[PDB]
Amino acid sequence: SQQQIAALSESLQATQQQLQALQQQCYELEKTNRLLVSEVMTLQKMVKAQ
Amino acid sequence: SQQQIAALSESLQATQQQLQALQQQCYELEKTNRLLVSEVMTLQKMVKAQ
Amino acid sequence: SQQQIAALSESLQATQQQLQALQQQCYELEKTNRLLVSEVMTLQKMVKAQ
Amino acid sequence: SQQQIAALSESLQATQQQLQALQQQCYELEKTNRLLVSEVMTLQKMVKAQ
Repeated sequence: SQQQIAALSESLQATQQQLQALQQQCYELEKTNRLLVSEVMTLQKMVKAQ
Repeated sequence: SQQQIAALSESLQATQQQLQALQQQCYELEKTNRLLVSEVMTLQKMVKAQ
Repeated sequence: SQQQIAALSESLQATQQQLQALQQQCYELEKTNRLLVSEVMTLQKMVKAQ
Repeated sequence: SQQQIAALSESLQATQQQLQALQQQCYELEKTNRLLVSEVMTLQKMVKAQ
């Protein structure tokens, strides 16, 4: 049983650690993208105002 | 069987690799969009001077 | 034990939920950025008319 | 053994199906983002040219 179930458990833990790093990276993308949207929409208002 | 457990563990390693590729995609998109924010800030400056 | 295997299976269900949340984040970002393309095309039209 | 190993296998298959849908969704984001970058950089050239 436990040879393979312990290595499988370890594999799942590693997968979960990778998932957390993916979550964190894509969160940074979302945060940057918010800024991009704001600055593009400001640029739109600026061009409209002239 | 132990063979079945081993197959599952190996399965999870490929999953980890695919998570890593997604993490790299979020990384690249974040850097691209952060640079684009800078371009848009330069665009705002250009428009204001005109 | 069977308990150990069950714990791993339940573990994978939470993983699926976290993958779904990432999928939703990519979905939202794609829609936002596709709309932003449209805004930028309108910006190009504004600038060309000026 | 196989009660729990079969449900764990099924759980992993479901997780993999979700991973594929995540990959596909984030690919669409990347494709849209390419267009956004191009159109912002065109807008930059247009503003520079006037």
